[PDB]
Amino acid sequence: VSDVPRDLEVVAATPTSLLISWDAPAVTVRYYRITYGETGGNSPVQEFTVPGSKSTATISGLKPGVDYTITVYAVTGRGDSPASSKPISINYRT
Repeated sequence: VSDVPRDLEVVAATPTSLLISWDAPAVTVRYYRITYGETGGNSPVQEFTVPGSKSTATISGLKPGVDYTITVYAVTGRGDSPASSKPISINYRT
């Protein structure tokens, strides 16, 4: 049943750049929404949607040596029904 959020890990980092990768089942997923922000509360960093076509992603513009909270909102649907998914979030030091 539940199996949209999984395999979320970091492959490596680079000068002002990080590479995160998760999963994408075969169910025609409507779209994905990746949002991230450095712990602070001064202002959210950024977010971006994708047709679930990209299984990986390259994010940059962050600050090395700091806590970072990530949240992936996976929305699926068969046509237009209230098909609500199960979003998830986790904190990690990057």
